[PDB]
Amino acid sequence: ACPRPAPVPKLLIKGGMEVLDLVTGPDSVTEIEAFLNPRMGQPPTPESLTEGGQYYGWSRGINLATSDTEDSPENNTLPTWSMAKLQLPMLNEDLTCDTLQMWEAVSVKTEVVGSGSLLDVHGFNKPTDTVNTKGISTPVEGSQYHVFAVGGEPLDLQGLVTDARTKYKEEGVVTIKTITKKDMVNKDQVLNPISKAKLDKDGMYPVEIWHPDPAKNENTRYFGNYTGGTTTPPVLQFTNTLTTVLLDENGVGPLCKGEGLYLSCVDIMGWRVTRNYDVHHWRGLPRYFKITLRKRWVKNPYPMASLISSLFNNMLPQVQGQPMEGENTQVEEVRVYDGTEPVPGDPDMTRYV
Amino acid sequence: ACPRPAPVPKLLIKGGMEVLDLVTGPDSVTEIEAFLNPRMGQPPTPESLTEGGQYYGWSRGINLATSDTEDSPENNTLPTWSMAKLQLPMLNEDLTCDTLQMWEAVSVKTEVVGSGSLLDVHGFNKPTDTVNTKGISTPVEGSQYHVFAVGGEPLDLQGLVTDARTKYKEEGVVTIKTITKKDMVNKDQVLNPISKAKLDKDGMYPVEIWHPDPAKNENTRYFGNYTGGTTTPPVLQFTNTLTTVLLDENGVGPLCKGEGLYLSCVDIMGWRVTRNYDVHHWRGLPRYFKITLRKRWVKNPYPMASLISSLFNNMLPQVQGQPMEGENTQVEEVRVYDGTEPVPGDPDMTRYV
Amino acid sequence: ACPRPAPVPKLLIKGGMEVLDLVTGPDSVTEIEAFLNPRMGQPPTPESLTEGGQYYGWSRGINLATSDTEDSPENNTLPTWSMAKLQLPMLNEDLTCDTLQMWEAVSVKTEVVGSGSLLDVHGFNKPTDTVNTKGISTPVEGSQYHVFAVGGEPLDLQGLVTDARTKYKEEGVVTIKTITKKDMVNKDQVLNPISKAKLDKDGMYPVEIWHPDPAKNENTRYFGNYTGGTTTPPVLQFTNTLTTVLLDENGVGPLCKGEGLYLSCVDIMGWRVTRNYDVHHWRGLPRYFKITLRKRWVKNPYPMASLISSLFNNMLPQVQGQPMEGENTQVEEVRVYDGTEPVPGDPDMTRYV
Amino acid sequence: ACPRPAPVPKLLIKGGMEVLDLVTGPDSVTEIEAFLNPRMGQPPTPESLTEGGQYYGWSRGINLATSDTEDSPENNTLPTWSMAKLQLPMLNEDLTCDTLQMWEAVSVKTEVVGSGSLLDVHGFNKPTDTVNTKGISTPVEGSQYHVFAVGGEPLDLQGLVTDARTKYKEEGVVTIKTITKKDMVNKDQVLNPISKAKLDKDGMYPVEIWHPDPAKNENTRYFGNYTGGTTTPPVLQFTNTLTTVLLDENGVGPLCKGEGLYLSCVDIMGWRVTRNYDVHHWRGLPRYFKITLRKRWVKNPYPMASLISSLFNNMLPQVQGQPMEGENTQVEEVRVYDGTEPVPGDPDMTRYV
Amino acid sequence: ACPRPAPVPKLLIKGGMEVLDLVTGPDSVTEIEAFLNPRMGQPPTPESLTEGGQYYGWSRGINLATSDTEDSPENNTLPTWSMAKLQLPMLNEDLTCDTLQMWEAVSVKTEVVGSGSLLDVHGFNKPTDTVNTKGISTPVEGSQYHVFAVGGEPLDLQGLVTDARTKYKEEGVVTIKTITKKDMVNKDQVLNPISKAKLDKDGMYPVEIWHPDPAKNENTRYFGNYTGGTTTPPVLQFTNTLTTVLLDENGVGPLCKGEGLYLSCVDIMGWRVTRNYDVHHWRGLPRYFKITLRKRWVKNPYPMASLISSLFNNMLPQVQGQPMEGENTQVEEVRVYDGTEPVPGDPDMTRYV
Repeated sequence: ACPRPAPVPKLLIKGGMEVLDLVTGPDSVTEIEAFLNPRMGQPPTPESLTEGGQYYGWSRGINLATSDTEDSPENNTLPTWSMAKLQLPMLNEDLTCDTLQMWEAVSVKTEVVGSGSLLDVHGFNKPTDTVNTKGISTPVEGSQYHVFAVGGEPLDLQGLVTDARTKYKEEGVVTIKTITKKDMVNKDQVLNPISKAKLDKDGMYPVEIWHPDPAKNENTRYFGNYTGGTTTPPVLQFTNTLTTVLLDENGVGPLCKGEGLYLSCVDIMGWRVTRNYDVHHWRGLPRYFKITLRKRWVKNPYPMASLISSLFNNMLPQVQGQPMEGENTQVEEVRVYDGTEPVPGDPDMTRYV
Repeated sequence: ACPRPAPVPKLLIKGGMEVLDLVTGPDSVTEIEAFLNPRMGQPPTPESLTEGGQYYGWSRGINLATSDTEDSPENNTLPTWSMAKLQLPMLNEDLTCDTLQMWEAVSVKTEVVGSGSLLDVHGFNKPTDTVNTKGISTPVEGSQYHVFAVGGEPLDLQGLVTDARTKYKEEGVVTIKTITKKDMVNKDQVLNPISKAKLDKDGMYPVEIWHPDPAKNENTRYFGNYTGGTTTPPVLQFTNTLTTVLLDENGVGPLCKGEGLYLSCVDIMGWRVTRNYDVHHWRGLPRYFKITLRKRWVKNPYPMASLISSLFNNMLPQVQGQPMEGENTQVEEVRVYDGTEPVPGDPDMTRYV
Repeated sequence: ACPRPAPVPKLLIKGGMEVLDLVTGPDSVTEIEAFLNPRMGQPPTPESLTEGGQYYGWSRGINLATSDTEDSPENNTLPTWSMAKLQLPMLNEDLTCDTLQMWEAVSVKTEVVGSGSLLDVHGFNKPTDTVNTKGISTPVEGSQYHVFAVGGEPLDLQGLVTDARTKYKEEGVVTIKTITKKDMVNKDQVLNPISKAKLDKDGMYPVEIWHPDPAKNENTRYFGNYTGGTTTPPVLQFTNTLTTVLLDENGVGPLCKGEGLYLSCVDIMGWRVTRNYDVHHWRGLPRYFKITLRKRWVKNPYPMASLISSLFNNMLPQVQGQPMEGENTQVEEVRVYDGTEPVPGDPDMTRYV
Repeated sequence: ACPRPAPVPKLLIKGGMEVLDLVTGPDSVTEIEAFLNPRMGQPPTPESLTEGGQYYGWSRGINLATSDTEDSPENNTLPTWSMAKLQLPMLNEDLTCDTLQMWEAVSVKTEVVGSGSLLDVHGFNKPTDTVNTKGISTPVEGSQYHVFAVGGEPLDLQGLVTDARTKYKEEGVVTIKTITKKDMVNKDQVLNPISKAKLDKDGMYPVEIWHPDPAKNENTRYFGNYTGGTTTPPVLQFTNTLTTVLLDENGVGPLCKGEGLYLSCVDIMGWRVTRNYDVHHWRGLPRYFKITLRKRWVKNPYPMASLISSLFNNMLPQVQGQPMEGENTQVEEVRVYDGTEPVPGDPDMTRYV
Repeated sequence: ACPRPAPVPKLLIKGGMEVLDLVTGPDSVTEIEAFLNPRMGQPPTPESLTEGGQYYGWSRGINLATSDTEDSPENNTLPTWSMAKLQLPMLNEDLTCDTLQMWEAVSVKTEVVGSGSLLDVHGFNKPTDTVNTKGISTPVEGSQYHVFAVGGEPLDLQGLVTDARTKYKEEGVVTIKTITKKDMVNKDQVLNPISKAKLDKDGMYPVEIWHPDPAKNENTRYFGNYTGGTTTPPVLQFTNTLTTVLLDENGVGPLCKGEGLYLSCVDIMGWRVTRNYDVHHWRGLPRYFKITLRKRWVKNPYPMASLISSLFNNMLPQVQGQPMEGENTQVEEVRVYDGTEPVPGDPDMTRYV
């Protein structure tokens, strides 16, 4: 006769990623909490706070062009994309009748951590009263750029730039020249459907060149917002409560291909103007992700018997041949016949213009 | 006994526009993804990045008037409308009993691509500390103007201007003088119901003269917003998820007349202040459209038998006659009798004032 | 067996106002599209663009006071209210048993036309770099004021002002002195319940004196917003889709008294700073209205037999008499007896304080 | 057979407050429209517009402190609260079985009247171009403070201040020293639960000292918003349509105690910078209230027989006695026994810490 | 036959915390109203308004760094977290069959008190016209930071900072060095999962170091928002009506562990620039909480019989042993067998990569 508490979801086990090595069942729900650190310029390797004052979390500087044509942005100056991949375990397969189980990111709680740290108004920055060098060491202000993305495959990026005459270093960074082995053209200033990439690496794709692709991303939900200016005050809101839903109009949400779950982010909060000159280090704050995923039965796309084709693709030679696909293709026409239609008149009659 | 995945819409075939040459059926749904590049000033033809530094994507300059009456805005300075037309295939006709099938833009996902590229703060622009020419090369700021429009027929535009004494070039651009062959009058500064146009051309209708017509556009859904100022920081938000619905209060949405689908856009993000003088090139970013359309049965409006009238309109001469329609019309009155009403008193009694 | 299209409202006839001369029925719905031009200062009569450069659409100037007491604002400087009245036809009357049919504004789509025209950044305005007189001719900025109102009777206005010592011209404009024949008092600086008016005229009621009356307007829905400042960037949004509903908590909406429908508006977008001095012409953009109205059966208020009273009011003389209504009224008390109540005690017992 | 109009609430009688002297019934609904004028500094008594230019509606000036300790804010400088009380009539009493009828503020439509009057940009204020004293006489800008409150009893206020060393005049204004007869302490700079008051007077409680009490107000719904700064452009929106609901989570809303209904407001719109020095008069606009109330049956709280206690409280002397309530109370303990509980163990066992 | 009023929740007793010593029942609801004062710099102990002018409620000053490496922020300069704990009474226990009753914060009404006090524009602050030292004593402006949190256990905090070379005092304040006994490293500039803390103390955790932990807080609902800049005008809104709900997706809300209820807050409203130099005291306003809680039956987690283990943990010695948990653990593997599975093949087959 004692009172019954209210039913809530039962927590089997908590811990680290090794917890996922437990075969739970078909109705289990996993909540993974991770975070991503801002990689904008200074790498995290020289750990000592004496090499430069430890700009980890900040950029190294900014040095304007010396003429119209001379632009060399010095990779440790460019804020870049942060990415991470959580490898989830394997699931069931039901090959006796085609189907397969795979993870499914159902929702996400994200939050930029460390807004209050910008209330550090001591320090050796440009003062608010420069005629006497007194007052307040101006806080972080300027252009802000907040993007995050949760997906089942790496973010597809598209290349846009300001003047395409910028000469980015050819090492330690990925630019449009690294992927399209030629130079950058004027069409890279607006939209070139050939300047595409993925977000495989981390800290190498600058955010001023590579933007999330609207056409491509299908297994990825990305949200973003940009706020320009020179003294635009930062604005942040954090909350323990409100959550984003990652489902789509069919009610699916990002299915984790392979088995990984890909998180991407960039959180640029403004600048910081030093004292001797007006050097303008960037600032970026980490982003906390909490992804709620479940297990969904899908249809196995690939005819795994095709591994014999792989066998037939291994023993058969690698052929050069003559171009039958692409630009100079030598295939005149291909027509597919399926049923029995009555004898037509003009056998090719379509859009009239 | 194996588990059944969840039903989703089945994807027949994907690819380019040639995919549309497949006779699908009455319940098929098409998703077309296109993009529009910003045409504001510099045309895309001189591809070399040496003619001027390749302002493709930017305007060429801005040169203020030399007196009150002297205004010659130099067509490669004026941002203009971008438009494109996707030609969809032909559909069924059911002329045995009047009706007809035609496409119907059901929804749209749009997104301005390339916001982060405005985080290029190196380069030879006006610095943030001009007394020493040091700091940051000021980013893009200023008046912004974001409009897009999805329709079944070209956007109808209306002409408004600042001072109507501006002398626009009479070549390569479409102004109020090109359409109303006379000059511009003072009523063109507020609203002239005769300064109307369509958006047939592309890159020729400047956005400072031709605004979307509120009275006319019936088969077109257009959304827009303007934000003035001189240093107004740009603001953009992009997202993979949220979508616009193009239906109206009857639940129809733009029916693609002819068979084309017309996309129009303009995305002005601000200015760019160079160093030698304060020349003020514009900036514009491309816009990605993804239109979801379906097939609707409508009523065939035109009595196609009227082609005989066309025959009767071809053999009969072209007559001059005396004005029977318009300004100097010579038709005194026209009355239409339909039924049998009782003998009235005063046979013309209407609004009393 | 052919497919049936979807039912939509049937369009009988379209055209101009003469279309309304067709006796439609009890379930017809009318959509009237009109526009209102901004009347702020310069009247539209001197059509030539040589009298001053044709400030139609703009104000003429602004000349600050010469001392604390000397204010003469020069009517062609003051932005004023725009109003228009569409005269709808007469409807049925059912006097055999008291009732009457009259129009009813059900909804409205409004839109300020001509936002992009403020992207005219050439021209002879104050430049953005005045130390060299170079850069951009500053665009329209400043205090903005957007009001519109759809009603069945003219807008009721209330008079407020800054210092009541301003001497407005006594011709061509309507001020608080024109309506309350005495001067302006200090109570006109906050709220005087006697400084009331209507919006009968057009272009004569300045918006800095006459504000929409909250107490009075019952058959009028007015919406407005003001945004002060000196360099506040303008902000506008236009859309083909979203519509306002003019119903009230009883579900009626403005019933067109008489038969007219009254539209009122004012759209002040900022200023324009010229070059020689800092003269500050205003700017205003036209507003497009599209009102959807229907026909409602109401109760005929007036006992039309009272026309005999009008007869009795015409033959009987015009009497001076002694004041029986108003300030010095000579009516001691009036009591109305209706039924049979029991003998009361103290026959006048009400709020005790 | 004639058509029936749609049912709406029937209007018995309209007019002034004397209308309320009509015994309507149990389902009648009253709509009272009033307004409140801004009382910020200059009182309304010297009506002539020659004493100072008639700052009615404005403050008189502002004179900064002469040292850290010397603050004397000169009552006609401080904006204060506006309040008014509408005395409603008496209602039924049903003392034969305890219950009582009283009014109940069900909803409210409020609106600040006179936004457009801030478009008075002539006049003798500080010009926008001070180096030549030309341009525009700067409009009203600055800190804004909009509060209103509808209740059944006067607003309860709480005292907060900036430096508690301010010496407010001891006449014509109500400060924390007037209510707590001692001086102001440092705890008055953050929150002192003893610096409480009501809003009985009008124009005497400055808004920089007395803020609406969150703990106390139970029969009062107050809404407010503050916007600081020095040149913050004002922003106002007025509308004929949208209304506030004054009910609470039980669906009651302010029951008018006694019989009065208390309206309170303050609407500070910014400053006004004069020319000779930078004197900074405030500006305030009136607020229009329209309260919709009804009649509710409640439970009569007081045992009106207690009037005999009042008799026993009148004939019995006024005793000094020894402190039995308060700070030095001499009541050791009070225990109330109600039923029959089993013999307990430790007879006082509560929160363990 | 007399009319029945509407049912509302019955108020048993009101007063202070001693009211909670009444054994109410299982369906009682408690509403506790408290407030938290801002602890930012100057402690409340030197009560006299002569030690410095009584900065209680403000910070003491701000003194910028003297070089890149020299930062000593002087604890009475740093705004810190405010926290309080309301100790609720004990509730029932039903140990005969495992379950237990405990409080549950169901909702909260919070409000920052004292916005209007920032309309104190006299006083000895930096004037608005410094070239003559005249005008208005500039009001509070700048970076603002509003956080509050209601929980059943103290807020878990995470350490982030600007340059980790800042030397905070090692007394009277809690920094990352006080909790991680070593120094601060570069990873403390972005995110170190080891720089965690709780909010046990009050006024000792500066808000520029300790931010609410997103990963940890489970029994705590925290809301916050930051707004940077140097002259960002403050913005506040207060209301008697609207309330926050503290439930979660299971409908539980913070269960008060132990028996306490923990409130935390920080409300930084900007700065204040004095006259002699540009010293920049902070400003903070108190926050009023009103928490509505109820009594919920939960499951008693701990096997209270484990007190014998405590006995066995008291008599058994304190062992040093060899590391079996942690970094250098000497436990090779642990496997748990539960049922009878068929003989497997490769007995360890998991995620393949």
